[PDB]
Amino acid sequence: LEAKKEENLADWYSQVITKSEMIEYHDISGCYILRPWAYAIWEAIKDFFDAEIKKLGVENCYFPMFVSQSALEKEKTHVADFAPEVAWVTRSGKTELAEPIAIRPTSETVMYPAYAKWVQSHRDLPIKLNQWCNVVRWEFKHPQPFLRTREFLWQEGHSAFATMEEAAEEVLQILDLYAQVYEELLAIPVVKGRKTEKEKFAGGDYTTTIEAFISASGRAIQGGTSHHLGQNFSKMFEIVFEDPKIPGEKQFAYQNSWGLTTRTIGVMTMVHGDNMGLVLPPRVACVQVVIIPCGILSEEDKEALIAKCNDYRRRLLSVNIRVRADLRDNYSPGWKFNHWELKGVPIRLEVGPRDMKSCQFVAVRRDTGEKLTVAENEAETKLQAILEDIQVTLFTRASEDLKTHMVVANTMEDFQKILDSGKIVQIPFCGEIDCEDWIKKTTARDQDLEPGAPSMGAKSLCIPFKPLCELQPGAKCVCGKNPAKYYTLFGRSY
Amino acid sequence: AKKEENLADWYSQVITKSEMIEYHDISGCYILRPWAYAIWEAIKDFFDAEIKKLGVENCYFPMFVSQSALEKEKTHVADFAPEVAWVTRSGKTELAEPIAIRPTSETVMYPAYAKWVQSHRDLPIKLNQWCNVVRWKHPQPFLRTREFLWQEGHSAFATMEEAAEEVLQILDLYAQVYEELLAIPVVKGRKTEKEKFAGGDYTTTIEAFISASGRAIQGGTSHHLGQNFSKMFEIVFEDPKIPGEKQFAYQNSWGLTTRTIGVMTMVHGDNMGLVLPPRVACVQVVIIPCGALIAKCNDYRRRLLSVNIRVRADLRDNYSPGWKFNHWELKGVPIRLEVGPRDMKSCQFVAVRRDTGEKLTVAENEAETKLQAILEDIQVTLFTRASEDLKTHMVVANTMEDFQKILDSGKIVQIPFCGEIDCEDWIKKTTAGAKSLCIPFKPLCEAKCVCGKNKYYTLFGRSY
Ligand SMILES: Nc1ncnc2cc(-c3cccc(S(=O)(=O)NC(=O)[C@@H]4CCCN4)c3)ccc12
Ligand SMILES: Nc1ncnc2cc(-c3cccc(S(=O)(=O)NC(=O)[C@@H]4CCCN4)c3)ccc12
Repeated sequence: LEAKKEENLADWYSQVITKSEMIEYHDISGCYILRPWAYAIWEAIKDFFDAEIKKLGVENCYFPMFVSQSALEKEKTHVADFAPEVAWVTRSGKTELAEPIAIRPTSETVMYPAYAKWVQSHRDLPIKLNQWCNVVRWEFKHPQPFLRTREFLWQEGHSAFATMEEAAEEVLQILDLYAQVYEELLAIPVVKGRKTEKEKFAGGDYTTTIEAFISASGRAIQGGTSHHLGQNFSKMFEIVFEDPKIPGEKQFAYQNSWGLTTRTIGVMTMVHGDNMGLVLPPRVACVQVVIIPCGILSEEDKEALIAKCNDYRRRLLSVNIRVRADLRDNYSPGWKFNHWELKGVPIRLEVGPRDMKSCQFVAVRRDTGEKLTVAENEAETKLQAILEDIQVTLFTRASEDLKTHMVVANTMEDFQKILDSGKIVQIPFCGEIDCEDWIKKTTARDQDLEPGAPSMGAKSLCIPFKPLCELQPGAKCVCGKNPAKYYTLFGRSY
Repeated sequence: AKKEENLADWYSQVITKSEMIEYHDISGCYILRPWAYAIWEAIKDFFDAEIKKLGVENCYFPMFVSQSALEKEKTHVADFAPEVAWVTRSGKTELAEPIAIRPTSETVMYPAYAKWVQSHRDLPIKLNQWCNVVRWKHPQPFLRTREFLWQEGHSAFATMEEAAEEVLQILDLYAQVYEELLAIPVVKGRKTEKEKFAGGDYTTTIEAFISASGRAIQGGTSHHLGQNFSKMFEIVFEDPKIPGEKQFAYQNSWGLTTRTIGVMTMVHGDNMGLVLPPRVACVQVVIIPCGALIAKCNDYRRRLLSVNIRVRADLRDNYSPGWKFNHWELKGVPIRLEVGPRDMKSCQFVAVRRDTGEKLTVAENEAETKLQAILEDIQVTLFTRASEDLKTHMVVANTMEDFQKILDSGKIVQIPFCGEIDCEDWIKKTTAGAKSLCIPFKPLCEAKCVCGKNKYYTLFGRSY
C-alpha cells in the first residue's frame, strides 16, 4: 500500500479494495465489480442469514425486477421518497415502450399486489418471504464501493401477519440477526435503536436499525434495518382478510420490511483494515489459512516439500478449516506473503526444508503479525485456536474503540466539541424534524475540523434501545425550545 | 384442465395451483414463489458444486452496460440489439447517455478481463455469476420470459485446446442437470452457422423435446468464442517465446436458466398436477395424519430425516386430510405417507407414489429402506418414461416428403443436411416452420441434402 489509513482514508480504502482483488471499476458511475474475493464474503453472510431466517419460517422466492408506474405509486409517501431515485426503462432496442417501467429500488410495490391475491382468509397468514437480488437506487449521494453503490446486492424480507403483536416481535428478531451478522461474523459492534421521524422509512410506522462506527473518519453507518409497516401498505394494496371473531368486517394485514446489503463488506474493510491491507475475520474468510513453501534442491526434494504442504491442507480440510496451498512456481515466497497479507488471510502457514525435517511449521497471524513455531502434530487444534482468537481480538479491539468514541453530551456546545473530536454523541432530543434539520445545519456551520475535512453536519443515527444514561426528569432538547423525548445518537455519517 | 386438450390452459393451471408461479402486471414477467424457487436452488446447489471442482469462482458484475462497450463486437451487438432494454432517465432527469440492462454479460466482463491479464500467468480466468438478465415472440412462464434467472460462465485461456475441453465438460454437466436431476433426456449436439451464438466460433447445446406441443427447446448451451471478443476487447498477453508478439486469449461462455423448471413441468406433469423428480424435490415425502397419532408421525419425520430424506409433516389442524392430499398432490410431492389409527395400531402405514398413483402398505420398521427404494424407482421411472417418449418422437428421414410427414405428426427428425444457411432458410419456408435444433454428436444413422442441390445428419423440428 502506498497510502496510509490515518493519512488519507479515501486513497487507503481505494488501494485496499483493489490490491486485495475485491473490487474492479466499471464505466458506469457508482457501479463496481464484486470480484470472487469480495463475493465469497457475501456468500458467507448469505449462508448464515439464510439458515437463521429459515428457522423463523421464512422462505426464499424471486420477484420481478420491473415494477409498473401504477403499482409504484399506490402508497403515496413511499413513492414520494423514492420517485427521484428510480431508474426508468423507456425503450426496447429501438422501439419506445408505450408505458415506461421502473427498476425496483425496493420491492414493496412489486410484491404486495401478489400478497393481496394470496390472502383470501386468516389461514393464509402469516406470509414470510425473502429474496436475494440486486436493486438500483439513483440517490443524490457521493458513491463509494460497497458503502454507497448505484446497484447493490441485498436480501429483502417481507412479512405479513394477522396481528400487530406478531409483526412487532419479528421486527426485533430480524434486528438481532443483523446484529449477529455484524458482531459474530464480521467482529463489528453495533448499536440497536429506533430511527427518528425524519429518518424513518417512508410508508412504515417505525424503523429499527443497527449503527456501526468507523474510527478512522469519525463517521457512523447503518448496517441494516427492520421496519414495521403497520397497515400503510395493506390499505393501499387491499391485503385483507375476515377475522373469525369479527364477522363480516375486513381486516388489514400488519407488515414488516427488512434489508441488508453488500454495504457490510465495506464496513468490515473500514473497521478492521490496516496499513498492510485487508483484515478478514476468520468467520467470513474465504481462505482462513494459506500454506506457502519456503527455502526452494532436487526435483524429488521439491515434490516432497509440496506434498507436506498438501498434507497440511488435507488435515485442515478435515477439521472444517478453509485452507489454500499456494504452490505456484512463478511467485517467490516473499511475493506470496505480501499478496496474501494484502488480501487479509488470517493465518500464513510457512513450511521450509528445515521445518519439515524438524517436524514443525511457522504460523503468522494477520491481525498482530505474531510469528509462532508449532509442532507438526498440533496443527489442527492450535490453528483452530488461533483462528478463534483472531475473531475475538478483532471484535474486542472494535468494541473498545466504539465504547470510547460514543459518549454523552447535554448541551449543543458540549455536543459540538465532542463531535469535532471524531466522536458520536447521545444527546437529549425533542424528536422534531425541525430540531433535527436545525442541528444538521448548525453542527456544520460551527464545525471546527482539520484543514482538509469538508463541511459535514451531523444527522441522527438512532434512538438507542439501551442509552448510556437515563433522561433527567425535566430535560429539554439541545435546541432549548422544547422538552427532550429520548436520548438520541447523533454523528457524522454516510 | 387436461394436458392432451387445452395445453396452455393446463400449463397455467399447473404452475399456479402448484404455487410455483404468480402473474405480474409487466408482460412476460412471472413471480417465482418458494415452490418454484426451491427447484432452482437444488439445480444451483448441484451445478455450483460441479464447476468449483473445475476451478470456477463465483462473482458479481453490474447489470448495466454502456453503449460503447455493447457495440465492441459487431456480430454480437447486431443480434442482441432489438431485445435490449434501455434506461434513459432516473426520476424525471434524462440521462446524458442511455445505459442498457444486460441481456448477457460478455460486454460487461471482458473490459475487466483485459486489465487482469498482463502475462500468460494470469490465465486461465474462470468466473461464474448467478444473476438475472433481460431480453425483450409471445412470453411463456419459465420457457420464454422477459426476465429470467440464470448462471453465466465466462472463461479465458492461453490455448484453444484448454478451452475446447471445458466447453464439452460444461455441456455434460448441463446434461447431468437434465438427465440425472430432472429425469429429462436430451440430445448433445452442435448448432449450425445460422443458429450459433453471435460472436462465437461454435455453439454446443442440449436439446429437450416437449411431446405435448410437438416442440423442442434448448436446455442449455456452451460456446467456444475463440478469439472473437478478445480481439475486440484487447485481452492479450505476451508470447512466451517470441518478443513483441501479442497473443489473443481463447474464450468460452455457458448458460443455464429457469427454463429447466418449465421443461420439467411440461415433460413429467400430468392431469393431477405437477410431478417432481425426487432428486430435485425439496419435500420428498409428506406425512399426513388420517382419521397419539401425531407422535407416530413425528417418529417417521425423525426417522426419515436421519437417512437424509427431505420430509415434511403436515400436522396442521385447520386443514382437512383431504385438502392436504390435493395440496401436496398438485405440488407433485413424490411420496405421501398416510398414517391413521388402524395402521398406527397395526404398526404399518400406506405410501402413495406420485407418478403412478400406486398404493403400498409398509411395515413401520421398513420405512427408511422402502421409501428410499421407492424414491429411486420414481426417479428411474420418470427418466425411463421420458426416454421412451423421446425415442418415439425423434426419427430419421431422407426426403422432404418423408420429413414433412413426420413433422406433421408432432415429432422431430434427423435429416441429411447441406449445411447451407439458405437451405435451412428455405427449409423453414417450405415446412411452414421447422428449424435446426442441433447436429447430434451421436446421430442415429450414418447421400444428399433435402434441397436436392448439394454434410451431416442434423436434427430438425418446430422450436420454442
Ligand atoms: N446505495 C447503497 N449502497 C449500498 N447499500 C445501501 C443500503 C441501503 C439500505 C439498506 C437496507 C435497508 C434500506 S431502507 O431503504 O431503509 N429499507 C428498505 O428498503 C426496506 C427493507 C427491505 C425492503 N424495503 C436501505 C440503501 C442504500 C445503499
Ligand atoms: N426468454 C428466455 N426465457 C428463459 N430462458 C431463456 C434462456 C435463454 C438462453 C439460455 C442459455 C444461453 C443462451 S445464449 O444466448 O445462447 N448464450 C448466452 O447468452 C451466453 C452464454 C452465457 C453468457 N452468454 C440463451 C434465452 C432466452 C430465454
